[PDB]
Amino acid sequence: AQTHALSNAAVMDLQSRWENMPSTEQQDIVSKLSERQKLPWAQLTEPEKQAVWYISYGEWGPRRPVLNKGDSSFIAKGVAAGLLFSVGLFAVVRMAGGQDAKTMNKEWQLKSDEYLKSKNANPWGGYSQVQSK
Amino acid sequence: VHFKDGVYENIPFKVKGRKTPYALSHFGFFAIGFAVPFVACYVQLKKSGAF
Amino acid sequence: ANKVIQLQKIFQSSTKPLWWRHPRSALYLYPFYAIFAVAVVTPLLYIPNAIRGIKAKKA
Amino acid sequence: DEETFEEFTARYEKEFDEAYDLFEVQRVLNNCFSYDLVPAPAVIEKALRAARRVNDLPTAIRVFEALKYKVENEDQYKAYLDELKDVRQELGVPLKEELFPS
Amino acid sequence: GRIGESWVITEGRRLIPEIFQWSAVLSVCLGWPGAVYFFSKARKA
Amino acid sequence: MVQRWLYSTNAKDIAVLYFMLAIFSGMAGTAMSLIIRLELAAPGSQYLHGNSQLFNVLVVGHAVLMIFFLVMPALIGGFGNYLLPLMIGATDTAFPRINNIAFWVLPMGLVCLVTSTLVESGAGTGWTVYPPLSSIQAHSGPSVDLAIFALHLTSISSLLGAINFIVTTLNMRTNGMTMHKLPLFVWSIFITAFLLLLSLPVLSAGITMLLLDRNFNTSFFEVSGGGDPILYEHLFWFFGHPEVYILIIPGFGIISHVVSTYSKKPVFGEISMVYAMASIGLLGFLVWSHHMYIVGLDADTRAYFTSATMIIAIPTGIKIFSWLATIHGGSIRLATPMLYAIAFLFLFTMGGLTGVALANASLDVAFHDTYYVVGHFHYVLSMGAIFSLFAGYYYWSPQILGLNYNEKLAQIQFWLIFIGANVIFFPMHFLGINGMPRRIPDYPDAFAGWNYVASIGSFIATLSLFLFIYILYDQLVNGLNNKVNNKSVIYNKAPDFVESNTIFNLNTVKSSSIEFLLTSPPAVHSFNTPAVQS
Ligand code: HEA
Ligand code: HEA
Ligand SMILES: CCCCCCCCCCCCCCCC(=O)OC[C@H](COP(=O)([O-])OCC[N+](C)(C)C)OC(=O)CCCCCCCCCCCCCCC
Ligand SMILES: CCCCCCCCCCCCCCCC(=O)OC[C@H](COP(=O)(O)OCCN)OC(=O)CCCCCCCCCCCCCCC
Ligand SMILES: CCCCCCCCCCCCCCCC(=O)OC[C@H](COP(=O)(O)OCCN)OC(=O)CCCCCCCCCCCCCCC
Ligand SMILES: CCCCCCCCCCCCCCCC(=O)OC[C@H](COP(=O)(O)OCCN)OC(=O)CCCCCCCCCCCCCCC
Ligand SMILES: CCCCCCCCCCCCCCCC(=O)OC[C@H](COP(=O)(O)OCCN)OC(=O)CCCCCCCCCCCCCCC
Ligand SMILES: [Ca+2]
Ligand SMILES: [Cu+2]
Repeated sequence: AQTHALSNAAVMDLQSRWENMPSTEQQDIVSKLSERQKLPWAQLTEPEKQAVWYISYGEWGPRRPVLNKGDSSFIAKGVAAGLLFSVGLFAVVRMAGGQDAKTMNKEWQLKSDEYLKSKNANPWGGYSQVQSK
Repeated sequence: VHFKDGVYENIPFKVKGRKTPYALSHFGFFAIGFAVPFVACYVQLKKSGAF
Repeated sequence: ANKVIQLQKIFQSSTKPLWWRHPRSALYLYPFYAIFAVAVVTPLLYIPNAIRGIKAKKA
Repeated sequence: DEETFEEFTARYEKEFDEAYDLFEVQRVLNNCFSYDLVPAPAVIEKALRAARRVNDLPTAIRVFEALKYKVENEDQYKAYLDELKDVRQELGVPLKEELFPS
Repeated sequence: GRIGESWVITEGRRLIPEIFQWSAVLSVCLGWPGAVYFFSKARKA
Repeated sequence: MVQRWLYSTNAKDIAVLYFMLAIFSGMAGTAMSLIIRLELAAPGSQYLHGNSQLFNVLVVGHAVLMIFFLVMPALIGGFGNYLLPLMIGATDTAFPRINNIAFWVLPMGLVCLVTSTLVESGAGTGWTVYPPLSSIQAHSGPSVDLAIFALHLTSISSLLGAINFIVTTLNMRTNGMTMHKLPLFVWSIFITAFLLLLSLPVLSAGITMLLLDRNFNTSFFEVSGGGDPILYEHLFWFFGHPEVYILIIPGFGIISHVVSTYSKKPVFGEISMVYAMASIGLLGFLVWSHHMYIVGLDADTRAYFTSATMIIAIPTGIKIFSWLATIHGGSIRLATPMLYAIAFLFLFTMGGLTGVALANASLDVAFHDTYYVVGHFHYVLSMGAIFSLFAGYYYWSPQILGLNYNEKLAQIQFWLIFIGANVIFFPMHFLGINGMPRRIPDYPDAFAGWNYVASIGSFIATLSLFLFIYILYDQLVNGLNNKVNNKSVIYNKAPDFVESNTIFNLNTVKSSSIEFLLTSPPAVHSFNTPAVQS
């Protein structure tokens, strides 16, 4: 096998540099580290060890997560912006609706309660009709 | 019968290589669907004399 | 008489669609297509009156 | 499936000795950690000696990482690191915390 | 014997925080109409 | 081009036409429910100028479009025709020309229902079309005829398709696959095909007899000739209930696949899932008169139907606990299809528990024509069957189309419909328990409160549908780019814990059904040498 170690310029910070490396240069690093793992493992250097762990189980390629960092916050902002737009659109279409019914006032609703209190309406759960201005 | 294979070949509508933008077909198709209840209302409110 | 084998070789060596291979198929397909067009167009030409409430004066 | 714990170790010990490439050592290891039990120390030792024979260091590191997920306490993780002391030292296997210290 | 702390302490430490997070979610899913009535004219005048 | 899409004999091409028509119809049925909810916002005439016939017309159009022109051509006409032949190894369907006529009758049934609302005054009858309100005395002119012919054309469609589904499953399985080895989604289309075959012919008797009273001087239901209106309800509801199960079971089979994929576990007790689906399909023929509890039936008739209706809760609850058992102890991956499936388990349980109260005949006296009923069946049909339809599209469309969708845009879409659907239908139970009748355009003033809240949620949910229409546009124009940037999910299963990144590239797919092993857009000649299993 290839015995000489890989140089520090080659595998210094493999995790940070891996994503931008050209593909043919990625294959060459893998080939040399495969011959190096055939030696006793107590000889290998730390940058060499961190490279072999990262290439197998690093959070890249297949192991890319469902949401990237900053995506949940985009989602919460998009939901709150969708609630605001629909509610403000409802209030514009309401402005083209028909006039209020003649009975939807507090003055009319307080004479309704006058009639119901005499007839003893809802004697344990309330009869009041007041819901307007 | 022999047909072609690929990405945009198993659908009846054209998406690429067309003169007019595909947005006019995509949203025009779903606009006409959303608009048939309002055509019905117009005919019937024009029969009751409301208009 | 028996004509299964003879029609069997006409059909299997023909390029035309299935409903066109028999030599007698022109006499059915030409008049059917004309009749099929009248039977589809004419009911459609009456929906304008139905929406407008005009009834035919068969009287 | 009625397999006692003693039959579990004696069957996966046999299964780690027959693995002949990396695909086989990773596939057997995946199934061994997928039951409702932590494999015995004598099973972990045979999984380390199987990754040495196919010459793969990251698979031996991941063995102890799965071990710290499967135990119930952190004092069960320690007692394993105190049984497999020589083997982790004789083959030269580091711990993932020792390799990427925080 | 058993190594480490009792399984009651280990499981207690994991579920108690989740009971409170469950009751704060189901209250929102079932009690959100109570807030609409809180800001209404009909309520408490 | 003309003969590929007008002369088609391929089951994949026909399934694409189904989905195109199904989604064009949900536009119209959603627009009608929006007009309905605007007129219910406040007391008084609001937008329809006091035309109560028009309000009733839009309610019939709303129900017919949602049921017979959206949910059936998509769950069955679409997913059944596309995934059932691929999941069993079939090279086509049996009867490919029958498969094509069962689609082309639905466009002709739409130009019958639409022209029904434009002629005279339309059909303001309800989707059940009870006589004598729907006879020529109380509904003159050709509107109710044109609506019956529309229903006839959807029955020809569903019956012909069911005969094709049954023969294909029994006759065209691949080497080694026995009936105990079928995928659970194949079982759900097979059982549904039998309910359609035994219930549709009873509905065609009822509504053809209604057509005869109107135009041929007949007294099946006319009271002056001896007929009986209560006969029509027996004949209509003997098809009705089986229909609601014809609408949920295909969604039961979709939920099974999605939950198993995003747990990395097989379905718990897979054999008892088929037995439960068969028991629910059988008990759905013995319960129909829970829809007639107050029309004057005998007290011993009503006590039978109470106990018959309740015991369908036992097999359904087995499927609920079974689904919770497969996700327990899993490795859950929260992609968009998994979000809908978890919401289905919570919102279907709620809708089904309000049905258990309705099952008792004594309590249904306070629950007849009450909004409370409307609240029950929008929880199981709109947070039920509809949520399983979204789960299916996000699960299979990247494979079917070869084009990926924007993932984070799709999670915004899910939350906007989950929030908005709950706002429409949860207060419906409050209105009903206090006594608000259904099928009214106008109400007393004490019902204004909850009716305003529900009309707001109706705008939230329509906005979520418009976001889905944009997501379709983005997938069709930018689908190839969604694979190279990080805007979409590539693998629905990730590497196992000890499996390295490069070993994972040897077998990217770990699937227990064939469909994820094909080319991304599957080939038009998918099998030449038959697939083989042990
Ligand atoms: C399929 C069944 C279905 C669906 C989905 C809906 C959806 C909705 N329904 Fe309706 N409804 C019925 C079936 C359905 N309904 C029936 C049978 C009746 C009774 C008729 C009768 O009384 O005669 C009824 C009655 C009814 C009434 C009673 C009116 C009255 O009594 O006169 C009201 C009132 O508001 C109402 C409202 C709504 C609303 C607001 C929605 C909306 O919330 C919809 C919310 C969600 C969506 C916007 C739909 C999704 C959009 C799609 C196009 C899906 C596309 C998906 C893919 C292709 C992947 N419905
Ligand atoms: C998808 C459609 C669908 C589904 C699945 C159902 C399911 C059920 N329905 Fe529903 N129903 C409709 C659609 C549907 N319904 C429609 C459209 C109407 C109105 C028609 C019209 O008038 O236009 C209607 C109306 C209707 C009526 C008539 C009421 C009336 O008109 O006055 C009744 C009567 O009993 C009923 C009951 C039930 C019951 C018991 C179930 C059961 O299957 C539910 C069982 C499910 C569960 C129970 C949940 C999970 C169970 C467990 C977790 C087990 C543990 C539980 C216990 C021990 C209780 N519903
Ligand atoms: C964190 C917990 C959750 C957080 C909770 C978040 C959700 C909270 C929801 C609370 C908001 C609810 C408000 C309800 C809407 C409303 O009240 O509208 C008020 C009125 C119309 O209301 P109305 O009473 O029905 O009108 C009567 C009909 N007449 C008689 C007029 C014909 O409207 C009017 O006529 C006057 C207002 C005119 C509109 C301008 C207002 C701003 C809209 C701008 C438009 C922007 C978008 C449209 C783009 C085209
Ligand atoms: C439920 C009560 C309120 C509902 C209505 C309001 C909804 C909130 C508005 C939208 C929230 C946006 C949050 C951003 C996404 C996020 O949170 O993502 C955070 C996590 C993971 O992402 P991460 O943080 O690890 O990485 C972030 C990288 N950028 O995803 C989740 O956990 C999703 C939770 C899935 C829930 C399934 C569907 C829930 C409905 C079922 C009913 C629940 C049971 C009820 C009984 C208890
Ligand atoms: C109006 C434009 C005319 C332009 C004038 C021509 C000048 C040259 C311009 C070139 C364009 C040629 C125009 C030809 C027509 C055309 O390509 O798009 C026009 C087509 C119409 O035609 P149609 O064949 O689909 O039939 C239908 C006619 N009723 O719109 C559309 O369907 C848009 C439909 C998109 C929505 C469908 C989304 C579904 C996605 C598939 C997912 C399936 C999932 C399956 C799961 C089971
Ligand atoms: C699972 C899904 C949950 C989603 C949560 C719902 C939030 C989405 C938006 C809901 C729309 C609000 C309708 C308002 C209609 C209206 O106009 O209200 C009118 C009332 C006054 O009444 P009035 O008679 O004067 O009206 C006069 C008519 N012209 O003003 C209000 O009360 C303001 C709204 C209060 C805000 C509460 C919103 C709910 C949030 C719940 C938070 C958790 C609560 C937990 C309690 C235990
Ligand atoms: C309003 C008045 C009522 C009218 C009834 C509706 C009319 C629609 C159909 C018109 C008939 C055209 C012939 C098509 C049938 C055919 O050709 O069946 C022949 C098919 C051809 O098989 P293949 O070509 O697909 O495969 C290619 C193999 N060579 O053999 C089969 O499938 C075998 C099973 C036969 C079942 C046929 C069922 C009969 C269809 C009518 C069902 C109507 C049900 C509703 C009853 C009211
Ligand atoms: Ca009104
Ligand atoms: Cu029912």
